[PDB]
Amino acid sequence: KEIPIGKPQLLGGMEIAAVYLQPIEMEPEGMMRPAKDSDVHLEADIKAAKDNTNGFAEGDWVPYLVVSYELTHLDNGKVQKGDFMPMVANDGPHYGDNVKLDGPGKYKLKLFVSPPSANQHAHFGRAVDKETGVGPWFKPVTAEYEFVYAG
Amino acid sequence: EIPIGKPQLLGGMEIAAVYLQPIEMEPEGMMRPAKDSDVHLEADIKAAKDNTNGFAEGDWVPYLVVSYELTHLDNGKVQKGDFMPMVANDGPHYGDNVKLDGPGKYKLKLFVSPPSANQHAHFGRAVDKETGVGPWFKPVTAEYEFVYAG
Repeated sequence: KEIPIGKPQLLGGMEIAAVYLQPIEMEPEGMMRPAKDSDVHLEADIKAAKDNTNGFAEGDWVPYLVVSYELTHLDNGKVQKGDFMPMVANDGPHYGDNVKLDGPGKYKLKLFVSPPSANQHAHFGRAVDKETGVGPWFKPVTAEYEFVYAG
Repeated sequence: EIPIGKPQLLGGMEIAAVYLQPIEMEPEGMMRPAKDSDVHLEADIKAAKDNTNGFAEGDWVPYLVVSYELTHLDNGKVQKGDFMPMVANDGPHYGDNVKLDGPGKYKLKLFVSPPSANQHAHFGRAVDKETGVGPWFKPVTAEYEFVYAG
């Protein structure tokens, strides 16, 4: 099943956790690396925290985020980069990416999370009047997750 | 806020419509200014029970393509537009600020389509045997009527 990595972190009014699991076969296939050419599926689980100031109830998935990453193989310095895509699976939506790793050893996953105002595939608005408005979007946050990959 | 017509069970979702006063939004240039509008029109789209696209009952369904056609039935004036996804203090919704055509009876058609699933896709579907979900719903149309007081 899924392997949690690092520790969940409270940032920008959300709880940001990371896991990996087997590569996930995707439709359309061209959205991301094919599962058959990958080692793992990396996943960010991002939910609203209590007293989120952007209109999301505690435990809600936060959609339209821009989630990017740097994955470093600490044993030799190799860095691979990309974006997590939003997607739905049978346990709900998440942000993830199929990746080919660099062999067993110690890895550092660094996530960069920006609010929906930064999405350049899909515009997303925020109410700002007194009656229906919410607080300003969080400024971009980063979170790190270190783990040992076995194969 | 004033409910429009009745919620409808379509495509594995509950699709309701409401209007309220015009809303100020950021980025403001992406929606009709509140001062130039009569109402904010809102589509409330939530997953129903036993949803086949991975959503729990009551979840907001994101990344949909939602458009509308409004007809002032008194005089036949037709108006078309798109909703944009946005968040307000009661959560996310699909909305648009609209200038109407005066008091009277209106017909609202909501066109709800799934996320793109081709080379333009944002939002993917898992399809393997451990994590996969069913196919996206076929596009649906929901019809409502209401009387606008002015």
